[PDB]
Amino acid sequence: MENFTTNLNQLARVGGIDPLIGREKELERAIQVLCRRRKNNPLLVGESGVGKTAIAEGLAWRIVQGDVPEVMADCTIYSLDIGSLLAGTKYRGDFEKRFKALLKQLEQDTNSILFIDEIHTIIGAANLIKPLLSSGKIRVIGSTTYQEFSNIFEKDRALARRFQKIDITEPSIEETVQIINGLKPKYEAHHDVRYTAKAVRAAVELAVKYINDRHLPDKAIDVIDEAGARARLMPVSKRKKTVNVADIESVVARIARIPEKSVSQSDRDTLKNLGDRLKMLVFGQDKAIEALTEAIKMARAGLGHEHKPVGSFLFAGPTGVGKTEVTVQLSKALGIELLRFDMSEYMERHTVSRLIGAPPGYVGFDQGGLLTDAVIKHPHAVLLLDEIEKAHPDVFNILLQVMDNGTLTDNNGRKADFRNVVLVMTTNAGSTDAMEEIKKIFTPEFRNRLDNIIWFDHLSTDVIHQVVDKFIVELQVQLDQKGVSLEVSQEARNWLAEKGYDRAMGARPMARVIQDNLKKPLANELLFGSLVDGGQVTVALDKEKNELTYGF
Amino acid sequence: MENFTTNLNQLARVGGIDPLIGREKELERAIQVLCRRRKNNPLLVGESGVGKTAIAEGLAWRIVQGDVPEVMADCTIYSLDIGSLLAGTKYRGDFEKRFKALLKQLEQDTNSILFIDEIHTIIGAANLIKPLLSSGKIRVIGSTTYQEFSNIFEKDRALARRFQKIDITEPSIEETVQIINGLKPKYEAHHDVRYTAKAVRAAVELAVKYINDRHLPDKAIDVIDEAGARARLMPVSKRKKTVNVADIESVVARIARIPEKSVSQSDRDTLKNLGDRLKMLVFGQDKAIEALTEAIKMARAGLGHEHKPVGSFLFAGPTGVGKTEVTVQLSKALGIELLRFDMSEYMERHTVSRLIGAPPGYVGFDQGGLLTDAVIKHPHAVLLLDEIEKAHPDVFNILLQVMDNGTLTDNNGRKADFRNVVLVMTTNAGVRETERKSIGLIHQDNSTDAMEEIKKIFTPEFRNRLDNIIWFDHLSTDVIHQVVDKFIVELQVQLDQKGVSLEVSQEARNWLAEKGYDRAMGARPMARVIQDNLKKPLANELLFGSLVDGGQVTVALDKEKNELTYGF
Ligand SMILES: Nc1ncnc2c1ncn2[C@@H]1O[C@H](COP(=O)(O)OP(=O)(O)O)[C@@H](O)[C@H]1O
Ligand SMILES: Nc1ncnc2c1ncn2[C@@H]1O[C@H](COP(=O)(O)OP(=O)(O)O)[C@@H](O)[C@H]1O
Ligand SMILES: Nc1ncnc2c1ncn2[C@@H]1O[C@H](COP(=O)(O)OP(=O)(O)O)[C@@H](O)[C@H]1O
Repeated sequence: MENFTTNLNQLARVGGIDPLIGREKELERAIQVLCRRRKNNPLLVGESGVGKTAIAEGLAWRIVQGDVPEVMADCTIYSLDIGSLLAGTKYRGDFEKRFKALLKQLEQDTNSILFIDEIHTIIGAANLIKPLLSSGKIRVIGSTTYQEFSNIFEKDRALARRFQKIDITEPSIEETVQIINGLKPKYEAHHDVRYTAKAVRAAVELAVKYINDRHLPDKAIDVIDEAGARARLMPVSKRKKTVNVADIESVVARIARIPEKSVSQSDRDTLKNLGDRLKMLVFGQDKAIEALTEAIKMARAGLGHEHKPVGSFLFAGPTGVGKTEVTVQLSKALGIELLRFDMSEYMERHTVSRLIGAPPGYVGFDQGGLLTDAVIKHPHAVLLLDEIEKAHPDVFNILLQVMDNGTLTDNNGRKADFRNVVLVMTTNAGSTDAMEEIKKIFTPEFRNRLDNIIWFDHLSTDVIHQVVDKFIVELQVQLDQKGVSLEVSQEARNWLAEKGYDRAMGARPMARVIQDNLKKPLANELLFGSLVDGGQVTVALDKEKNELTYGF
Repeated sequence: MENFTTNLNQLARVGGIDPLIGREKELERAIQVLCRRRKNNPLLVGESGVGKTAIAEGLAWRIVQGDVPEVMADCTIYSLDIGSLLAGTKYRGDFEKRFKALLKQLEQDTNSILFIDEIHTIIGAANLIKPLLSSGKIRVIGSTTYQEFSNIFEKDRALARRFQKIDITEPSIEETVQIINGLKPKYEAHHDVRYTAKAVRAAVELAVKYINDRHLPDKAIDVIDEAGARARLMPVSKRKKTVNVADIESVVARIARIPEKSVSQSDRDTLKNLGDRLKMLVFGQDKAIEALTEAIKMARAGLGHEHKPVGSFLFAGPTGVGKTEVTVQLSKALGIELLRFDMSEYMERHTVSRLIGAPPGYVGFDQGGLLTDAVIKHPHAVLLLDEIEKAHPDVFNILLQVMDNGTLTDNNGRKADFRNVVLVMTTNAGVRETERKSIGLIHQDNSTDAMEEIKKIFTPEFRNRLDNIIWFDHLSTDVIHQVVDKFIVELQVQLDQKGVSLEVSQEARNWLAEKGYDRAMGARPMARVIQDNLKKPLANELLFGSLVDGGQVTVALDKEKNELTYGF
């Protein structure tokens, strides 16, 4: 095996192997398994990036250090390269020849162990070692995921009985702190930096909160190494080597595809003026913004509940008052995604399965869910549900279980975390009369689970003028990107506000009115070339025409 | 030896390497990745020829200029030229002994970084770089594309725990112009010609609508090279060093073989008169054509949302009135391709997955979905989705997502550009309700408005995003007469090619037109009725001795409303 495997004893004795911390229980289990006469083959069951490989390295380290029982001494752990072993054969006899050469070079040392990292690729071959590792001469250290184990193992019972499953789980928060503490000095030596304990704990907690593609002990080490690299690059500004919590938050936002610094302390600057910058983007219903921002700050302060969503908000009031506008601006401010669903399509009995997914064996199972799928895709978004009072009661039971426990289960068994989303529900139901109306239509078991009910009052005529001026200034800045100025007379604004607004529809027709009255005429003048770079658009209302006139 | 490992730092010092234009944040990412103690091997994923070698050359140059932290300020970089070590052996043992020799040589050359061009092809002598992975003390920068990345790296833990993908996107228009200007003086020296900044500007602005082979910073330079070569070679006695935008469009017409006058010399002229251009080829539906042209013009004006698609229109009304022909002539007028899909085949979600390119449902998910690859091939084309009311509601979800954001990502790390695509769907829903016979003694009882059935079929979430909803009316008697006359002249061409002349009375044309027109299918049964009423008796005569090689047949009607055949 001179060219097929790596002598891990020769490697832990020189360097590169890092000390394994907090795995005394699993190491003892692997040792106890290795002391058996027959079937002394440990199998490490875990997931990607949990430190399965670190177990074998720590075992080789304790071997070369002598921190093992004397029965376990003198053993040599070999890590084979499957690239050299399996690939490049291309014929019916070469792979078995390589395999038998490896087995013979293992036979000369009856106390040596072979460790095959990720042993699910060589198996599906496997019938060549089942009689060798059954009870005869060879002990093998296996490392697989739970999925690869439950898929390839447990089917070949002859191989399931020839291996000892060692349940490697991901370490807890404090164990991650201890592991990264033990691993700190090496990165400090490489990057010539220093990590504060506050930065360490913050990095672990932020990796848990935002980075959900890997598991704890590896993504945490990755974020510290990345912070160390960033602080080693910072001498382009000739800064100090200390790595604080700010660098950790920056690198976290860099990695989790999250807006920069939108995680811990710039959030203080945003929540300082959250209600204000909302009231500059939404007009009217300002007490609604006040209560909503109050609840948002209440949740962000760390005083909320972990087994409930960030907030369960009901937006009661007539349409066109900006509930969706409040929601989308809340999403844009906090740098979180937006999830939008309309319960108009889930009012039927059979439609409920579209959210979580059909049970196995039925149509649309491999489609998975839509709610749980989006939530797993974007765990920090704000959930928007239009017309909740239309949803079929099964959707209401789903939402009840969500608001009560803050987690959902995909039809593939995955866990959808809702503790980081803001559950926002809007209705077009709508004061005390609106409250009594809400008591009717909504079951008390649902209302009792709500965080806060937010009422949206009717839009006032000055507010309609303000929103039409908002449309006008948006069109103005859009034209300024083109380079054409625009004038709109006051009576034109009043006519647009009165014509595009309905008490029963709110400001919804305002987009259509703005478009068909302003963009069309101006688009003709601009594209056909009558109005060019340097013109100024005028808007005049004639009561004898009720139309808008213009010029160059 | 040095014939296998090339230090490009010397190339940067001797002026052989120019500084890189832009993409400095990719340099910073690569540097901080090379700074790591573990997983310190950068990987460049992206399109082929977008400046990955250029990124590495600019990074090595910056190290020469010392634009890096003090840890890698003195480090040297090496480029791997596999061909030199590979060729000249033709012996597996010699191949492997050369591999060992180069491994020992680079290990002696420690404290250096080796750049592997197209590492995806080196990994798949796969046992040549595995010594570098097992050693780990050597940093390596590679280059790969999304296809090869998804094929090799995402399934291998030994590679994932070493490499980090650097998503290199194609630069903006102005960044491409900056790169063109940076590479311009040496080519002006080589090609002995002079191009303006407006010349290369119109060059890239034309390439973006001619590019169907490779992205921006891999083709505009080739356009410039072709322009220089032609301007130096096209005239024998003249040497037109002045290379203007007319020269660029001449090269575009010379290479793409589309007439420069139809695409490059017409920027807005056909757009300003698009409506009459369509009305000239489609008989009738003038109101629908006018509405469509006004909508697409309002879109082209640019006073809207740049992310949204060019146009999203639902063509309602009975089929067989030319809505597909309207779309065909719209595609031909804009000079853009026609990407069409008959939504009758996507009534099942396991086919919607194939439409998008979801991993399950279809083999070959490395190539992505149909719609995404199609819009990638032509980011300027028109989209036709017939019978849109048949598609699965997930197609409606995707259409809502596109009409909301104007971009569709793929499960292979690619994006779809819709901001230059116009989407057109056709349906005939509700038109079946215009022929619903009432119960009363009169039972006309309606000129049905299919709008209610339309809003019933398409959820308000979807149709709320329509840029317009175009309604197509019934074809007029003159329109039906023109279309039956077109069928007639087609039959006449066929018969004269056979050698038989044909004549038809105008009354017979009116009869065929008024008989073959169905308010449910428009003029589609016209081909069939023309066939059954004309081609059958003429074929009977053509085979049974009345006419064999030549002859002439006239057509007329009786008082019984029957076709009358007149033989030789
Ligand atoms: N208890 C620990 N002590 C020291 N390092 C650890 C510990 N647990 C995990 N690590 C580190 O986290 C990383 C885990 O990588 P690894 O488990 O080998 O990947 P995979 O499980 O996918 O094969 C390693 O860098 C490892 O050193
Ligand atoms: N309070 C408001 N302030 C500013 N604009 C508003 C407001 N309410 C409605 N609008 C305008 O109406 C359009 C969207 O209305 P929407 O939020 O969908 O109504 P609703 O949430 O009640 O269904 C937008 O053009 C928005 O600008
Ligand atoms: N105004 C017209 N000008 C020319 N041909 C027409 C016209 N109206 C109908 N036709 C003929 O009837 C056909 C109707 O096609 P269409 O309604 O688009 O169905 P499809 O979905 O298969 O494209 C046209 O292809 C054309 O041959």
